[PDB]
Amino acid sequence: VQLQQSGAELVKPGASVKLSCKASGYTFTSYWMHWVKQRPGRGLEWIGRIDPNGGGTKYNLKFKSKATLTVDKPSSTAYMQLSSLTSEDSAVYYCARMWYYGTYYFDYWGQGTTLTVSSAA
Amino acid sequence: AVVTQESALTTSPGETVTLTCRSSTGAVTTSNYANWVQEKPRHLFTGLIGGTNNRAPGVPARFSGSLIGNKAALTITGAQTEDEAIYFCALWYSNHLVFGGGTKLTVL
Ligand SMILES: O=c1occn1/N=C/c1ccc([N+](=O)[O-])o1
Repeated sequence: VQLQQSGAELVKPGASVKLSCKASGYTFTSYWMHWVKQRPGRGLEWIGRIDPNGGGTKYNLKFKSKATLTVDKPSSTAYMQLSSLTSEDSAVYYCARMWYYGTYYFDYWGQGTTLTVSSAA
Repeated sequence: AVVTQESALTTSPGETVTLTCRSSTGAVTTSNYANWVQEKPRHLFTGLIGGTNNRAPGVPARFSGSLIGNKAALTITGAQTEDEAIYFCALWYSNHLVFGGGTKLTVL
């Protein structure tokens, strides 16, 4: 099981950005795919989660108008578009699958994708 | 809902140590499905336990989940040198998850 996310991104404030998470080595539709925000000194912070089978979602009230979780079943990938970017959105975003039939536990995480919302000088 | 824990703990090699995960709203129940994750250096995350006490495949059996009083817990019976890492928990509110501050375990 491997969750290979996209490389480091550089994007201006106001613009949008699309991150990825190509899952492999297992049944993509069997597991969920959460998303987390790790900033320095803030620990972890929940964004949401998506069931690939049906594309149903459940967001945090803070990140309801920020993130956009979707999937592509053929490529077994999971995306997350962050819009209206600011200095607060500068964080390493991960993707962590979860078994949910009987019990809800994490297992395999991604390497992370460092996002830097930097203005053009 | 703020998720309180201990800021940091310090166990010796071989000794037992008990982390915790308080909830601000009230006592932690089985409906919260208390999760646990270990962040080793170089940004290496690995989910240990979830749904209170149900372990994931590939996770060492020394890690165990329970409801001690009004909090969830991660008892590391027989701590290793490789266990030296941060430990975030995550309680469920009925519609989303909420992570805590984290607990930096330091094994001597
Ligand atoms: O849609 C739902 O209804 C009841 C649980 N549920 N989804 C669930 C959960 C539960 C826990 C987590 N979790 O740990 O992130 O997602």
